[PDB]
Amino acid sequence: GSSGSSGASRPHQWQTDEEGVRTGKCSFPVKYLGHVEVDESRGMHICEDAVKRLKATGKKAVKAVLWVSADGLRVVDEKTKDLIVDQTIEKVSFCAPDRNFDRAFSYICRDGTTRRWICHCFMAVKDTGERLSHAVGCAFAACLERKQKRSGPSSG
Repeated sequence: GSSGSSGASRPHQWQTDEEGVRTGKCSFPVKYLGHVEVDESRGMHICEDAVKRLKATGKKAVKAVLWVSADGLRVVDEKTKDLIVDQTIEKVSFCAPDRNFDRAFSYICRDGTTRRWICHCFMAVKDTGERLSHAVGCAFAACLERKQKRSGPSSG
């Protein structure tokens, strides 16, 4: 009894990510662009500026599954399902969608090596940043929830 995993089709599209974030199965096929530096650390236009950055950095993406959890995220390596990166919702300061590419999602977070702010980007595989913005925004709301307060019952 640890957590385990198991991917499979689902009815919902976004809501499904709202559960996998609480239950433990909110992962989808995406690509890892990388992490870029920021200045403001907050700006829906920033995230975008990030992608572009990596788009000008002349690099490549990695084929991995982006996991989303209240604890944050987890860039698993489809290779052996290993762990490529481990991001925590905490650090994640902001996360905004995109509106230029086909599926380019990014989010700001406080670096955990130096002493600055870093932004991450992920090129969805067969999805759109929006959805990714939901999952990321799902965990956040969840994590936040614990801190924040909830009005009226909302089980589902």
